[PDB]
Amino acid sequence: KTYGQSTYSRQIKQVEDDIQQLLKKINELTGIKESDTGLAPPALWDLAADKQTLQSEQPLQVARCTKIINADSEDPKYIINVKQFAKFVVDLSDQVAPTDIEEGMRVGVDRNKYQIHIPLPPKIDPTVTMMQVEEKPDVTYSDVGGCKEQIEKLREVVETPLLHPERFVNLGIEPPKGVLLFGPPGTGKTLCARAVANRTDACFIRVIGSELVQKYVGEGARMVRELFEMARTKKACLIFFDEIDAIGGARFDDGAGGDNEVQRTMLELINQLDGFDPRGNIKVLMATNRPDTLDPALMRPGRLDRKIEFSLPDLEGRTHIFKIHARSMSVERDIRFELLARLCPNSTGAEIRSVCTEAGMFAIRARRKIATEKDFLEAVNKVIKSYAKF
Amino acid sequence: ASKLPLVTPHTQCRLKLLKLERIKDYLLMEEEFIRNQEQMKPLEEKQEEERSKVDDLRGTPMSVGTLEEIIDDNHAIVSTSVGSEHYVSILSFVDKDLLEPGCSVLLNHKVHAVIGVLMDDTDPLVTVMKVEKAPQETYADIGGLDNQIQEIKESVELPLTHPEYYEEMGIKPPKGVILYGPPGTGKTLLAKAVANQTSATFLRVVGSELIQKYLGDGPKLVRELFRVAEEHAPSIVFIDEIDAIGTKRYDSNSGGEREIQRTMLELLNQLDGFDSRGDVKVIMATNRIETLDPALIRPGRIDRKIEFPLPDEKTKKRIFQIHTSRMTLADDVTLDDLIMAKDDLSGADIKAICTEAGLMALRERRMKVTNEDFKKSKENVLYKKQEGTPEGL
Amino acid sequence: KGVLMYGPPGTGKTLLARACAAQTKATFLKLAGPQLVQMFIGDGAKLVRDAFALAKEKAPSIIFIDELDAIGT
Amino acid sequence: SRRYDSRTTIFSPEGRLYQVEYAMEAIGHAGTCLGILANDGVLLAAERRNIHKLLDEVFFSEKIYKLNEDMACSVAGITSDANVLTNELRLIAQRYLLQYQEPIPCEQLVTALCDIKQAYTQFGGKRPFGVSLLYIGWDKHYGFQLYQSDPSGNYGGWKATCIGNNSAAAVSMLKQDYKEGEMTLKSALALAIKVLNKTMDVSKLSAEKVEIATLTRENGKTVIRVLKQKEVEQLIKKHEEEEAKAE
Amino acid sequence: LDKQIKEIKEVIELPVKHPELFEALGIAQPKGVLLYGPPGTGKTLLARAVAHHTDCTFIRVSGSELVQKFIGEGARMVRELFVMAREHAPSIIFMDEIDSI
Amino acid sequence: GADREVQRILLELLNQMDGFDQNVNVKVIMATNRADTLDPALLRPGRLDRKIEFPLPDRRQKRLIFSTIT
Ligand SMILES: Nc1ncnc2c1ncn2[C@@H]1O[C@H](COP(=O)(O)OP(=O)(O)OP(=O)(O)O)[C@@H](O)[C@H]1O
Ligand SMILES: Nc1ncnc2c1ncn2[C@@H]1O[C@H](COP(=O)(O)OP(=O)(O)OP(=O)(O)O)[C@@H](O)[C@H]1O
Ligand SMILES: Nc1ncnc2c1ncn2[C@@H]1O[C@H](COP(=O)(O)OP(=O)(O)OP(=O)(O)O)[C@@H](O)[C@H]1O
Ligand SMILES: [Mg+2]
Ligand SMILES: [Mg+2]
Repeated sequence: KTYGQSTYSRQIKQVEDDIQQLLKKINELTGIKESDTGLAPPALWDLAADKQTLQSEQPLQVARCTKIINADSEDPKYIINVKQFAKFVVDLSDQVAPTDIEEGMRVGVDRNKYQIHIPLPPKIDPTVTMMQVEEKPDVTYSDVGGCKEQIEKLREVVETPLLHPERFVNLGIEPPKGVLLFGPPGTGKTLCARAVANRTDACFIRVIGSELVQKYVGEGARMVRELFEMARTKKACLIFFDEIDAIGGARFDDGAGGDNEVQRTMLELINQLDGFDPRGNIKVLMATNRPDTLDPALMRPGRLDRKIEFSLPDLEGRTHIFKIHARSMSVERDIRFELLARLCPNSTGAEIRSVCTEAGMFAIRARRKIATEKDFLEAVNKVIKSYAKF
Repeated sequence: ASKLPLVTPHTQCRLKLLKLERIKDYLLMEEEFIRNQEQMKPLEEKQEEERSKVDDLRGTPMSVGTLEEIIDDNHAIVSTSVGSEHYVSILSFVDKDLLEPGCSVLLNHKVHAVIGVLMDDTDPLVTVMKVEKAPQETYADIGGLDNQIQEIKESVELPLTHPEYYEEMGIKPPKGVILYGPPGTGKTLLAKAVANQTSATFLRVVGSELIQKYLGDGPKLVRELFRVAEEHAPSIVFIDEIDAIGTKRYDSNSGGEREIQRTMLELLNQLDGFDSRGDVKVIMATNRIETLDPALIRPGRIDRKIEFPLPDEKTKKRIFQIHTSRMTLADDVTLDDLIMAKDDLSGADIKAICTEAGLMALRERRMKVTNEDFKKSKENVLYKKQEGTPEGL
Repeated sequence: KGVLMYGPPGTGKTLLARACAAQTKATFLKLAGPQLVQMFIGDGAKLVRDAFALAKEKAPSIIFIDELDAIGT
Repeated sequence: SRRYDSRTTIFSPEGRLYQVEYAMEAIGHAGTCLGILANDGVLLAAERRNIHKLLDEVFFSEKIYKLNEDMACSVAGITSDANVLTNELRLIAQRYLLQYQEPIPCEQLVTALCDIKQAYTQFGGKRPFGVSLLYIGWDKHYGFQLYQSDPSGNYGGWKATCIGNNSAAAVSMLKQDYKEGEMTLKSALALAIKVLNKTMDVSKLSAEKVEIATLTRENGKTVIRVLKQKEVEQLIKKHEEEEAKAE
Repeated sequence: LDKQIKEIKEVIELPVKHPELFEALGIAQPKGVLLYGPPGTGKTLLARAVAHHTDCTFIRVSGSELVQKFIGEGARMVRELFVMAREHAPSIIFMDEIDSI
Repeated sequence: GADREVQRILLELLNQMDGFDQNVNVKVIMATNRADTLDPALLRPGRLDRKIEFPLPDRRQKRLIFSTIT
């Protein structure tokens, strides 16, 4: 056997093993043989063997998707274009009211007289619907420390104006609508963005700059245009471009053509942001390690109105970060976290989290279950000093 | 099988024992009652004939369409093969866990209502990147590292073996390990070993294999590579010869280097970005590391960084006896005489010496390999050094 | 025939055109250089030709091609 | 102007002078050169590259150069930089002679030239000289001598060397078949013929695709000579005969 | 072709004529060879010479030809080629234009 | 796809050319301004077996063509 992990190890192992056996036994005693035809658990062929399927197949006919192209005369008469089938001039069934149908919206029509019965949501590139956040992160504004003025500005530009419009509307200030976050790698940009996404109360979209380069000409611009149309359907949304330097490259066309399609997509984003077509309720963020490369047209107010500098944290912020990350630990009681803050010279958040984890490591390798000071000193050594030359 | 989570301390304890004993006892009551019912009545006939009703509802000429958007409410837009787009009703017997956009759905012929789904191929890229067992050898064939292998084991293997250790204290494992050192020193081999020894799906890629000749293909490749790694449970990725893709990132450059930088940004986001990386680890190798980008090898992206020195005096003996292991040698083999020289030999150099000696032994028909052959082979292999002798010294 | 506005970024270009649309009454059409580039060969030209056709058919009108530098290289 | 500057005299990020490395890379393609110091002579054996039926015969040689009455040198690299360096060497020899009325010792000279070359690769912004030298001579300090130089400015005394094409192979045999202190001039010439026959893999010694030099002391004074056609061909016939008897 | 003939001898006739030396010496038997160079340099002539001298069959295919129309025709051709080479114990395959694939 | 369909036409041409018995008097002649850009699969024996240069005229041909056209 082994050294002995815990007194109950064997007892829990036994209860798990017989749990597995009883689960297998019920599996055999209930059937549930995997079916290659995608068919539900027999206890879930429910309303399915009968009584809803047989009641849904009778009244619910098959409508066919069609894309309205024109709505001529006040009298209902609709030209729809069924995909790869035909193109017709049809009328409205009674269920839909005339106001519901507009030009350009997908509609459903029946298979006999092709009259309109239901609208439908527009078609969005599968690669442009996933950038919605769906499940929001849990990081919050207590997890970001040593950046207090920066977070204040970000919160006053992306967050406060949506929650309390009347403050700004009364005095008559249209709040800035863009932020450029720039600072050394690993200083707190993406984390503050995560926090903003968690706290905010409106649609959030994550776009990577490297996600807008495409093989076929004139696709990236379409992607940007669709993204902004989608974001404009919502009531209010935030878009957070990462590594925007990916496609905001400076314009240097000369001689043989080089990186020109990226330039067209960049111009399309520029025109979407601030341009003839009004930008509705949208707020934009960008993060870059290298803000200089961004072109003169993007970095201009009206598109990126604010510029927040993230600098390496000061000593107070250093200890604060140490303490935030050393929270869910099984750690000793008294650690002079000021000592640890001093002992690491200018170092970023990533340094500090690495310090915490390396201290946990040096605790484990010593077969200890509570982290002490010596663990943290060893951690700081192994992190700062040893990995200096990189 | 969709069992309850104990969510006691999760570490061996009395509460984990009582929440565990309770589920066991309920399963016991259920099993007893079920066995009683089965003895009292088979129900085989009743469970049957439900298949018959289902197959009655789904007519014989079932049609394979292609789902394209689920309205979230037991409805769908299913596209027939030609290209038409219908708006059908999802019935009650389709296992909805298997319904996602792009799935080959099985529709009714007259009514196209969704009545099933089908499996798909498993090789978008899974086959081409997964390496299976390493043909070279297991941890046995590697010697002299000891400390490095220990680091890797703790970084990538130990968090899979016994999560309790890390979990007990509230610290997550390191994120990624970058293997750096002089060429021919045991990086790729150690990755191969920790691959063939662990229990996850290990994927390997060459950096020059991410340099694509159509725009926006490198970023797609990296995005996919990190896309079929969460589909597959715990997973490991090893991007070898990364130097060819991650470089200092000098801005005064023209050509396809911009695409290189753009794929580097995609990777830099995948490793640590907006979303949570799930359960995956990232190993990397680079013979030349001083030239990587600070944001790629920064702490939260790659916590562990491993140096790989050359064999010094004795690891040379170990490697030599490892590669000479399978060959009949004459009883005059002065191996130390070959090792004692401080010729800065590398591991791959040792393999080259072994193979060349074996090959000339084959050339001369001789049933055994002689020391003179090994020394001649050593001279021949070292002959591939060159350079300007007085210069620089 | 035609008017082109050139000046450094943010020097007041699109705002004047927006104002002209605000005061003028003929049919306005907006656009963007990158909007006429399509993947399919022969689609950008069809876009342009149909746009001029609609402008012509719907009484006198103006077309505003912003970011003309996208296609005029 | 900094835009067009090449920076031919600046360190690389690992402390290696690149222009120097490329200069030494040029030499590895010119004619091979051989050094062999006997106990009673010194000898230079380079390959005659100017192998065309329409070239004319001029001068006492084509690659060997006299520098004093008691010193000669052969060149591998660029021909024009060769001429420049030869002229400066001649000037150095005469300047020493004028100051001291004694022939310039051999390491006196070789280090003067290499100092010029090194200085040239240290500051100035020029390209370095792409030439590597082999020398031969006698002086009352060390007797018969055989030195060598490189674009860097480093030199070295060699009992036997090879600078130029197929240098590795030539030095490999020279290591295998050199008797330190047990070599007559005749044996050294035969060893040269053999090694060169290997190296000049293109055909065999045609007695015309080769150059040989001998420096000896005769009647108390140095005598320098360039082997004629008859003796060279006779030596080659002797070499083939010896190899045939050996097989 | 003395140089290439001797080389191919030493690289193939050994695994076929004398498939013992490798067993004893423990050095794994080479599984194939690659021929490269400009066009028309006797590659097929040497392949045929070795196939005849080694008393083995010379199933031959061209990589260009391998790139046929039917989907999987390359895969099916490879499977058929190897199964037939297995039916003929003594065999040597000569994929001609492997570069094209 | 488009390139796939062109490759399909090309392969169909090769398959039809190879489908002869040397006993049917159906001959094929094709003209190209760039032979080098053709795929080699056409040039292989059994298919197209003659290439006929049509070089720019030399003196004698220039004289003959002048006389015949004047
Ligand atoms: N002020 C901070 N408080 C807490 N954690 C921090 C702080 N700054 C950085 N970190 C840690 O740094 C890790 C690195 O991610 P982060 O979002 O900070 O990177 P970043 O600054 O956006 O970097 P990049 O420039 O590479 O995009 C975060 O997971 C967080 O753990
Ligand atoms: N300590 C060692 N034990 C066993 N084999 C070794 C050792 N060191 C080197 N080798 C040999 O080195 C060969 C080269 O493969 P390896 O995976 O070590 O390369 P690498 O160090 O990753 O090289 P590169 O830097 O070019 O990527 C392996 O086949 C193995 O035989
Ligand atoms: N002379 C001006 N009078 C009034 N507003 C001005 C003037 N110059 C610039 N602006 C302001 O500039 C802001 C942005 O400029 P705008 O986009 O209209 O200019 P542009 O030259 O068309 O820019 P771009 O090159 O980005 O298309 C507008 O909100 C407008 O208020
Ligand atoms: Mg390596
Ligand atoms: Mg504008």
